[PDB]
Amino acid sequence: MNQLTAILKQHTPMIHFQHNESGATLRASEVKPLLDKFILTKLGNGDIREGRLYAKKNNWLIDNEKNYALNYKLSISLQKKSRLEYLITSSTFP
RNA sequence: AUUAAGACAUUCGUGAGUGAUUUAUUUCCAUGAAGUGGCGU
Repeated sequence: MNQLTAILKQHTPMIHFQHNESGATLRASEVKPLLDKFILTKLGNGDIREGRLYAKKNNWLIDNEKNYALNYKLSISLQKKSRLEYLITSSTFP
């Protein structure tokens, strides 16, 4: 298969700077680089360089010389648009 | 006065007719709006 369509659960609230949109959800700008780093670390059995050579051999890298990025497309969309919005501070107030 | 004399290689005639500088090509690739709390044991 060429597509992975995962449904994920929220356990603790996310602090979001672009909250003014009702479609605000997980930003793949954080997920994709960290997921690439994690995937390559697992590929090399704990070593990032070995995983990079692994992805280099299997042609999974966008670039084989410069960066850590893997070739796939990440999309995160809200199914139901209802949001529970929290105020987060350091002290307790009435 | 002599196998001599006389006679513009000249007249007319469009370098013209037909014809896309067009076809193909992602302004894209990488990238965390994030980090930290401090003060009177």
